[PDB]
Amino acid sequence: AQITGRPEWIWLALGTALMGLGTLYFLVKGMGVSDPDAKKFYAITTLVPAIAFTMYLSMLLGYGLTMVPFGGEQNPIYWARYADWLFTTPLLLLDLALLVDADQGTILALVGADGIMIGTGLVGALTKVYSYRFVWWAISTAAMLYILYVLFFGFTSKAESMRPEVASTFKVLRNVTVVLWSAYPVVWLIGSEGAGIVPLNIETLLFMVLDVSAKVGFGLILLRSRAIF
Amino acid sequence: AQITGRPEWIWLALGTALMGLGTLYFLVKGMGVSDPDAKKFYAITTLVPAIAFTMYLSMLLGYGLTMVPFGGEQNPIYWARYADWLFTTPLLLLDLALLVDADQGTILALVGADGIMIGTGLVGALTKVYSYRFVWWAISTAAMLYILYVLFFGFTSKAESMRPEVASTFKVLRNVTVVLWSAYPVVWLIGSEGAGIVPLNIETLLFMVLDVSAKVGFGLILLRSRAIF
Amino acid sequence: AQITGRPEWIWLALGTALMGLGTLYFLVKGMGVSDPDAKKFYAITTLVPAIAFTMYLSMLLGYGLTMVPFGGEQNPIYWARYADWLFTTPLLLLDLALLVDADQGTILALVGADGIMIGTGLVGALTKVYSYRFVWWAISTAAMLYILYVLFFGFTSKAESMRPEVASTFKVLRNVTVVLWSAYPVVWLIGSEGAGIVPLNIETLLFMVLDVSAKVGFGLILLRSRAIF
Ligand SMILES: CC(C)CCC[C@@H](C)CCC[C@@H](C)CCC[C@@H](C)CCOC[C@@H](COP(=O)(O)O)OCC[C@H](C)CCC[C@H](C)CCC[C@H](C)CCCC(C)C
Ligand SMILES: CC(C)CCC[C@@H](C)CCC[C@@H](C)CCC[C@@H](C)CCOC[C@@H](COP(=O)(O)O)OCC[C@H](C)CCC[C@H](C)CCC[C@H](C)CCCC(C)C
Ligand SMILES: CC(C)CCC[C@@H](C)CCC[C@@H](C)CCC[C@@H](C)CCOC[C@@H](COP(=O)(O)O)OCC[C@H](C)CCC[C@H](C)CCC[C@H](C)CCCC(C)C
Ligand SMILES: *C/C=C(C)/C=C/C=C(C)/C=C/C1=C(C)CCCC1(C)C
Ligand SMILES: *C/C=C(C)/C=C/C=C(C)/C=C/C1=C(C)CCCC1(C)C
Ligand SMILES: *C/C=C(C)/C=C/C=C(C)/C=C/C1=C(C)CCCC1(C)C
Repeated sequence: AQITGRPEWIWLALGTALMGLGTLYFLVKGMGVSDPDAKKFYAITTLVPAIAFTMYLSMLLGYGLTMVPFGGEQNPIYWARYADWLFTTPLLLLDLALLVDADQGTILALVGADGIMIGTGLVGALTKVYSYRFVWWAISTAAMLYILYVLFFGFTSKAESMRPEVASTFKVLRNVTVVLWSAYPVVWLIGSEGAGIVPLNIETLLFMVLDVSAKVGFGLILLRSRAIF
Repeated sequence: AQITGRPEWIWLALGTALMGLGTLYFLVKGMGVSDPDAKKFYAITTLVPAIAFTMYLSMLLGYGLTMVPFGGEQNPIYWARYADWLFTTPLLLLDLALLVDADQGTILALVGADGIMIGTGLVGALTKVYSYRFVWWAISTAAMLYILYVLFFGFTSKAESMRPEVASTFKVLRNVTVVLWSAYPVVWLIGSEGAGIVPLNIETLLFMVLDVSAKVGFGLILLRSRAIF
Repeated sequence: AQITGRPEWIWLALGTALMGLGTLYFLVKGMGVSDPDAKKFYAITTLVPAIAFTMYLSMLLGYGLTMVPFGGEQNPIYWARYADWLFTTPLLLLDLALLVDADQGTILALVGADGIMIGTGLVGALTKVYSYRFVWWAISTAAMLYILYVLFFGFTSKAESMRPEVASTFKVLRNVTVVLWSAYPVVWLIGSEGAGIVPLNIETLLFMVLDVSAKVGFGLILLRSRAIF
């Protein structure tokens, strides 16, 4: 890995403030909302960064960090990420499903594929045998591919049969999640959890940009449109 | 903290019997119920103490206790509480939401705010740095405040547009949960998990009275009325 | 217990392939399905073995094994089972509930009774005091009995008021789960997690036959009928 339990601190601390202020913004905003549908969109979307803040704080305060022996060392693995992402990604996926109006069957498949992507990714992070950490990465990425597939050629189709304001916001969000989401298995692979090419200092800066984007950025695009009505 | 892994035993054992008999009572009672709505109320309400019993038993049998180093010692932290409360409090919140007929958006916000209250409280209990245990307590209590706010000025409003039998049972329950619930962060703060003013022996007696009340007491008020129909 | 962290490997590895190919089969099959109801059945049913594969792999790769001191030794406890079963059994129970069209109250009772059966079984597996491991087993089995009761004299009744194709597939599935499910507490009791009569080598072969049957076998009976429409 890339030994780091203090230099990344600034990024952990900044991600804490951003997620923290991101929650605050969505909070002091859905406040007016009377429409039960928009009400659901603000609920899901506000909860995403709210969970992100607590876990980002845990990593900053040191709780979210653990040490796992693999290779020929003891590696600094921030597990709070998996704790965050486990509820955050299925919540993000529900916004997309509600927006486009997906079947209860597909929403269950997606949440299921997602829980598996995060749990499997968690087992990979905590696995002591260097070689095996890549098997789980393979299985985790495979599930993401399954998820990004229906989001693309599946939700897109169900979108075009909705009001244009809705068809387009989804278009924008769809692109943002498919692009952002696929960066995690890459950062993970080259980062301190896989082939230690990139230092934890950097891995943490990357995850931060992606997180704030995948949640607050995403939330902004959504919450600031009439598609949620 | 307040070193204790045997004197509180009587309270752990009594809370076990009470939760145990509380489940039994609700069990041999919803037995007749044919109304699918009352059927849901008995389901949720019976599951609350049923979960409470197992966790109370774990603490009595010693499993639910762990030791966390903070201050200048090794402190006896009963973590089973957080394991219990994590499912129990959202279940309790669903009874109130069903009774008053809340929006899927607000129920999601509440369960979300609640999961955060318990998890955050759990991180606070397990945190080794004395100072930080209070940050999480602050964040956990803040979420409770958010929860007790909608239960009060939110559910109350939605209650008044229901049959009077319903409007009033909620009134009673609302008061019981807002009053009881806000005692936990106080007991926690002065107890062995925070400023060790109160001994674990006592902290455990308090949590017991509050638990049995917040669940069996609460359940009795609810299940023994026609509001569940 | 029955010391084993390598001879059972072949069964762990075989259960991995079977669950793996079982998922694959259901995958390249619900592919056509346009009916949102059948769509839900394929979702739930495919997710069951998909989760089973990951956990079976964890046990094979060594991650799902831990050592618990009880009796006068350090016993090899495969905890991944409880991780698997926690989502898998409630999912299996939802197929039965959807098929027969159960009330939201009873589905909640069942999932609740089930979470308790697995968690309680998990506490029993991890408990260091030999004597106590049987208390949890008693509580876990009691919950299973509650579950198998409604599946039998409860769902059966609700089945007979459905299309005959549906009434019968449920009949078959009902029998398969009640029979298979009740074998787990027996295997557990005589296996390495309880009265070490049976060696881990064998306990693992038994759990494997039961798992593949309870999921892939079950799934086949269901997915290969028109009852899911
Ligand atoms: C720093 C931060 C990160 C700390 C973390 C705390 C955090 C864990 C708790 C917050 C939980 C949130 C993440 C949960 C998501 C909340 C969103 C879903 C809210 C969306 O809106 C849902 C509605 C539900 O009511 P209706 O059915 O009537 O429409 O909120 C009802 C709207 C209400 C009626 C209007 C007022 C709402 C405000 C926000 C609540 C009042 C604030 C409380 C009194 C706490 C005050 C703070 C303390 C310190 C005094
Ligand atoms: C000591 C205790 C704490 C041990 C803990 C065990 C515990 C974990 C398991 C219990 C799980 C419960 C907490 C789950 C909540 C249960 C409540 C929701 C029940 C509410 O009612 C729901 C209905 C569902 O059926 P319908 O759709 O037809 O209406 O129950 C159907 C009603 C049925 C049809 C009538 C009979 C119901 C009884 C209660 C079930 C029979 C009991 C079993 C045969 C076990 C017997 C005991 C063994 C030792 C012989
Ligand atoms: C070896 C294995 C065990 C690795 C484990 C990975 C695993 C964790 C991920 C799989 C998750 C699954 C368990 C989740 C269950 C999936 C089932 C519910 C699918 C049932 O069907 C649901 C529909 C939803 O779309 P509609 O609403 O339009 O009907 O699937 C939509 C049908 C789509 C539109 C048709 C094509 C579906 C295929 C299966 C998806 C394409 C495959 C991806 C491109 C990944 C390709 C593999 C990589 C290596 C190239
Ligand atoms: C707010 C957080 C978001 C949107 C996070 C998304 C995270 C992922 C898509 C993670 C994917 C992973 C893999 C595909 C394999 C390796 C491990 C993970 C967990 C990093
Ligand atoms: C049956 C159990 C009930 C109703 C429990 C309710 C528990 C709480 C409201 C706990 C609140 C907490 C805080 C507000 C902060 C400190 C930590 C907790 C978890 C004790
Ligand atoms: C796919 C897996 C299935 C269908 C598993 C079912 C498992 C059980 C019914 C387990 C039951 C247990 C008890 C009744 C008590 C002892 C512990 C358990 C968890 C083995």
